Amino acid sequence: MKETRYCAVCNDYASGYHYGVWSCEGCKAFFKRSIQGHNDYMCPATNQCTIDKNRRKSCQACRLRKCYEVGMMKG
Ligand SMILES: [Zn+2]
Ligand SMILES: [Zn+2]
Repeated sequence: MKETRYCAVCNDYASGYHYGVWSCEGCKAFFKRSIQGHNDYMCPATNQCTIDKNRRKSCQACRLRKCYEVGMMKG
């Protein structure tokens, strides 16, 4: 009936629509506190790396960027 979407940013079956995408719950909060580019965000490599687990204390910038990649909006 409808393709199953998931945490467009970093997890799995999103609890539902919040930003405008089937995004996560907790990691979703990270995005709320991180919206807007202006931020001292940065990855310990800035090279390449897939974002998944939360921890909200590791690839935080790739997460954010990925969140902006998701195409969300604080809402
Ligand atoms: Zn997530
Ligand atoms: Zn990274």
